[PDB]
Amino acid sequence: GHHHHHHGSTTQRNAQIAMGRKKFNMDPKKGIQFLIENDLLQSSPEDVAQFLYKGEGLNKTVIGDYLGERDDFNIKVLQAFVELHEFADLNLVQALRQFLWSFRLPGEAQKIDRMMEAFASRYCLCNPGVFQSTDTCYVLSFAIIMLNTSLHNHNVRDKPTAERFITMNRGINEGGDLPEELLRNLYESIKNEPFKIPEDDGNDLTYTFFNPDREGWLLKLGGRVKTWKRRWFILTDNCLYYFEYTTDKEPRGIIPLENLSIREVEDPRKPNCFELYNPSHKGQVIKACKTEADGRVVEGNHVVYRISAPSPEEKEEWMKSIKASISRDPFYDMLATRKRRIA
Ligand SMILES: O=P(O)(O)O[C@H]1[C@H](O)[C@@H](OP(=O)(O)O)[C@H](OP(=O)(O)O)[C@@H](OP(=O)(O)O)[C@H]1O
Repeated sequence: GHHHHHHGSTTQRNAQIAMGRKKFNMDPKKGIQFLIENDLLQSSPEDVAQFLYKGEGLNKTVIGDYLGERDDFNIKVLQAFVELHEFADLNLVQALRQFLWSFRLPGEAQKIDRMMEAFASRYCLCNPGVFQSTDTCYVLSFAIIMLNTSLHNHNVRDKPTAERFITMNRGINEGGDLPEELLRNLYESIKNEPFKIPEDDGNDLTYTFFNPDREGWLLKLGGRVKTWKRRWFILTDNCLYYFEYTTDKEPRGIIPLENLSIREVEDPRKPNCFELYNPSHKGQVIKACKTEADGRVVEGNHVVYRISAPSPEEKEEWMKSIKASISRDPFYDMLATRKRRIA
């Protein structure tokens, strides 16, 4: 007696949906074009952003690849993508948890930078007055990511305390300090729960963001006067600093590593030696500054800096660290630059 509906066949539409997804996961530009041509997606940056944000059956690494691109359209998609995230009334860790669920960070430094700039800008708009600049937010985001790696990756031996995390971030708020309890809250959140990463392979940027800076006591040979001195070395931002005491703010000397190279060397008396030298200008004095006993700062007089380590293992470690510093890392450098514009 009762009438019944006419139900339409859904075979072809579901097939197109599935086809579009399959295509996207192999090539995001081509999948998006297929869906648009098949009237399953609208062509605006906002519409593409909603599609990626929902991400139904979409590979999150592929989403990140597409959003990071320099194309005018992709830049617009990215901004609309970040706008679909609500960061209001969330702290920076909580906002990062949310954002990092939606895609997987690409490998290329310029792509990461575009995405994290877009995130930081959005966070600051959602939470005005928390950070004095977008730069502050961006840098702290990477401090949080590095903390996640330090705490949760077993390859990092020395786990930072809350107090280390707080002091590491001194000056980040455009020259001033962020609230102690805010930094503590961020630290505690990460300590309690690592970033949960979708489709995690165990090699995500958030788990492998290591700190390459180093410190330690070594014995160094003098310039004009050939005496060996025990000095506290710090390697950071492609420069080798050395100090009389670990507690000094004023270094005994500063050796920019730009244009230098390092080689293992035999010494008649000291074991485990290496040398900094300028490979392009043989015999040339290395640009450096140091302090004299009278308190003057003067140019260094070294053609080479010969340095003795207490073990072959430590020599190897320092050489590796110094070589890595010289070859540089584009993203480390980009962070360095933002930190300089903060200060
Ligand atoms: O301490 P004495 O025996 O007087 O000898 C000093 C030290 O070796 C200095 O090392 P440090 O600065 O670590 O104390 C060195 O400066 P460098 O740091 O430039 O190697 C001086 O080189 P010259 O200034 O080039 O002579 C050298 O005269």
